[PDB]
Amino acid sequence: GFLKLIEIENFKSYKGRQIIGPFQRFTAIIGPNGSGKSNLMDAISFVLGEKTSNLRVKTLRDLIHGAPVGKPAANRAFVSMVYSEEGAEDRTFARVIVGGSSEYKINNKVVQLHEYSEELEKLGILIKARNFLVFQGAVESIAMKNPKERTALFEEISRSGELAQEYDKRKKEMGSGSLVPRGSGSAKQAFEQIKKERFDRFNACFESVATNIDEIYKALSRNSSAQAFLGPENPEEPYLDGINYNCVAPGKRFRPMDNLSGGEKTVAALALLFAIHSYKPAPFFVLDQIDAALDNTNIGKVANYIKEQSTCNFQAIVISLKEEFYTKAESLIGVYPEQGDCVISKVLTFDLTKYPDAN
Amino acid sequence: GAESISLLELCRNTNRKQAAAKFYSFLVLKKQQAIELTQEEPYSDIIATPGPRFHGSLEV
Ligand SMILES: Nc1ncnc2c1ncn2[C@@H]1O[C@H](COP(=O)(O)OP(=O)(O)OP(O)(O)=S)[C@@H](O)[C@H]1O
Ligand SMILES: [Mg+2]
Repeated sequence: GFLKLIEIENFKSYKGRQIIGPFQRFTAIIGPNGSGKSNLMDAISFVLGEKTSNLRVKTLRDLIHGAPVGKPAANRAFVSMVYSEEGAEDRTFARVIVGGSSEYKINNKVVQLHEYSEELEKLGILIKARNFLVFQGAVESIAMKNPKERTALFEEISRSGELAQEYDKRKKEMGSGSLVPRGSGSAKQAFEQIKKERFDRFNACFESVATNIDEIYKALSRNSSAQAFLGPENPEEPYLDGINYNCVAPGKRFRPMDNLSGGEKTVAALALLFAIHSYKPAPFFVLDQIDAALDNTNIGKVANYIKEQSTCNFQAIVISLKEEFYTKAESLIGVYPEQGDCVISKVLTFDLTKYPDAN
Repeated sequence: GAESISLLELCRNTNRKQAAAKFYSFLVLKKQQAIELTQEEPYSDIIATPGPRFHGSLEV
């Protein structure tokens, strides 16, 4: 499905009730400095169950408009997402700040955060993995991440990590931690069994991503000389060690990784992001200024990949400072400030498809 | 000398990049309080009227 629109009321700088969108398959959010683009990023995170600790505040009520100067405009606020699916009625997911607590709703019916997150998971929205959100200043670290942190991501998405606790317990029960592990019979077989379950869960995800990432890193760079390899440091027990990620930049010779430019790191990171999507597709990506280190050649290639993917596979919501990128979107959401006690954010919508992308 | 400016009218017979720049300039001009902006509903025309701060070079 797709995110049809966001509705926001008194959330951070978004004073009053505002409709954000409707979104097209490729929509760019733009606006002058400090107008409130990030705050919109946070509103999406918020309605998707993100923790208050990650929303740039210290307590929930600070998300209410006017809190940072002691002028809260209401005792309540909300963000609501209208999720759409062909052949299906619209579904509305809302998170409301009431008192000092969050209330979760699906089609205006109260649900607990557990059911809320379970419902979003069934759509491909993983609140914990967060593989559909790339925050400002973070796209590069996705390709420079430590191998062991890459494994943690695969354990979360694959659910193999749900088996880790029992794995460790059985490993120690069969002799692990002794000077000479004597693994005999029943305890050894119980460990081999959980080992195999964890292996199977992990590889059902990792194999799919590893065998799809090369074509995507090609189709991203659109050159046959580019190559992408995902390999486990421990092939027998991949979940135990790191996942190595190496690339051959397009048209160039191999250079490690951490040696690459910010731009090449970006394309490699997006390659990994879209390869994860090929296994467990999310309905939409929200990408905050991922074009910051991209030159114009790579901007075109990333934008073209999105466009040739926004019809069928997924929807893309990007926040961009670079006209080279956002002029390739179908429509623009422009954020602007209104004068007041604190910053007030409002938005305009502009359809770019009315105009020839030519001369 | 106009009472109001229609973004869609300004963007008639422009290409995508020019149109996007005019749209972005409305956002900047509103931040500068050179204009007030109205948009009736999402994706309708965007109408600018004089804002509470003077601005030079508004014929551009
Ligand atoms: N509850 C709130 N009420 C009013 N303003 C808020 C609230 N929470 C955050 N803000 C303001 O949001 C403004 C910045 O929000 P952002 O979304 O980060 O703007 P921005 O356009 O992304 O700025 P950049 O990325 O540095 S150019 C700050 O001035 C905050 O004071
Ligand atoms: Mg920002």
